Amino acid sequence: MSKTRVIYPGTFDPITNGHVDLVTRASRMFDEVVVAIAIGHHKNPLFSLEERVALAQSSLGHLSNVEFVGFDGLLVNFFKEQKATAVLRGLRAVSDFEYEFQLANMNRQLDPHFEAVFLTPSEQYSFISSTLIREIARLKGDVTKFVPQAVVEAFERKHQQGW
Amino acid sequence: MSKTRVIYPGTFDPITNGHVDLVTRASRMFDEVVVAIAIGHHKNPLFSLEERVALAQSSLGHLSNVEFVGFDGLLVNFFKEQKATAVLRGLRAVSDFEYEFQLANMNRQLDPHFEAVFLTPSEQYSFISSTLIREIARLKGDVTKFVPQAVVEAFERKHQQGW
Amino acid sequence: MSKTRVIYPGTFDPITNGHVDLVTRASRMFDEVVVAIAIGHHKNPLFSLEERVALAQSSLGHLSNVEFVGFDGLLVNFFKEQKATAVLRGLRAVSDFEYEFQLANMNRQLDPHFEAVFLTPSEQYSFISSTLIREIARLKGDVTKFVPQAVVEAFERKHQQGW
Ligand SMILES: [Cl-]
Ligand SMILES: [Cl-]
Ligand SMILES: [Cl-]
Ligand SMILES: [Cl-]
Ligand SMILES: [Cl-]
Ligand SMILES: [Cl-]
Repeated sequence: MSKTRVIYPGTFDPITNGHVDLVTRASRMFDEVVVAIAIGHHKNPLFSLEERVALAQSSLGHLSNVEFVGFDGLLVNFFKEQKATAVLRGLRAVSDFEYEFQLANMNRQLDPHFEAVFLTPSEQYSFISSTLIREIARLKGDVTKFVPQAVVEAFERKHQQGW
Repeated sequence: MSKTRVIYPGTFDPITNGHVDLVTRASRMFDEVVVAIAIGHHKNPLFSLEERVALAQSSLGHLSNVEFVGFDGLLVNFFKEQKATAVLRGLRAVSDFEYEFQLANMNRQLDPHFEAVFLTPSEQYSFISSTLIREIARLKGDVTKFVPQAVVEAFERKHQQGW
Repeated sequence: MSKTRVIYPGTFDPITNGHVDLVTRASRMFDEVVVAIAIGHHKNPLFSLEERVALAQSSLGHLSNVEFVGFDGLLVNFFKEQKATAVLRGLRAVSDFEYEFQLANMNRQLDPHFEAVFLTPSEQYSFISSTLIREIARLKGDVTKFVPQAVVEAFERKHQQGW
């Protein structure tokens, strides 16, 4: 045995109902889940690290075995620092599957202890992505069905402060 | 019954022989076809709205049941304003199919009356895209086989005025 | 018969163990192989033409039937200038396959003598791409397993001179 610790890395820009489903599903199967929010220096997110962590803590903080940490650099160095059992990713489409397969094999070559496990989304979240949500919010669409209420309000406060 | 009205949205940057085939095929199956040319503010097309509408009217104006309108904003708001029966898209490749499936489901959640129908291109236009045509024209290739003659001339006049 | 001459075009930014495998495999099947390094004006490579040719000559110059040339413009014009039998490409993933199929058909329409042959990588290089190697090197990862030693050193000298 040992305590199991899975990292769920992502930009979470912002967190969606799909991410919440995956982290809830993962929190039942592993002892510790780490929502790892990739800072994105030369990468350019709409929401800051602080907004993204806060939105994630607001949707998932009710789960006792879930932590929230920002990271940058090589996912495999973060994996080693965190003493993780595995990385978790969701697979929504064929393009995700092919990229994820390539990355899992590259990461296994950089660190032979590396491991990646995948979840498939429930069909009610299969069409939701952060990118599409950003696009709908920008064009003044209602994203309430796809994201937690706190994210809806953050899109309004992003508007109010400019946008 | 009722009059049927399908929207064919696209950047049409520029219109190709493939788009002409799709709109001709659609004009036989529905009472009204709307060639909906997405303006592309924060999106950056090579040809202006005016050039794109004109090139489209020159290739398709001979069809009595086809209209040409520029739009911006949420495709579902345009769908509602236009009182459309459905959106039409072509599916050339697997990547188109997966994106289109995701968008149709997202749009159905924003508007339950939304509908998307798809056409597959004839094999003689299956390899043609606006993006590839732009690339060939930029590098001084002959695009005559892939686009109407008016688009060929517009590439020459884009050159002459700089390029 | 006739002497056979295949072009292997790419950005080779930088050359990887995967490219070396493909060119070695091709050099056994055709009389002449041309490693054709696309300059990339409005395209933006990390390594210059000179660095890329040099890195390629260092990994592949031991093969007597392999030449190294920079090119820009239309691949079909380069194909005609070089009097080539065919273009060679590797196919790593489904997305490569669909793009390559589209390009082969477009190029056949621009030049009916055009021809494209494809190789599948050995599984030990199936997960390696230039883009991923760039990402790992930027974040200070070790790329030694994926690229020739000369490329490793070039990443160090790219660092030292800034980065
Ligand atoms: Cl994203
Ligand atoms: Cl974006
Ligand atoms: Cl386009
Ligand atoms: Cl472009
Ligand atoms: Cl590249
Ligand atoms: Cl890059």
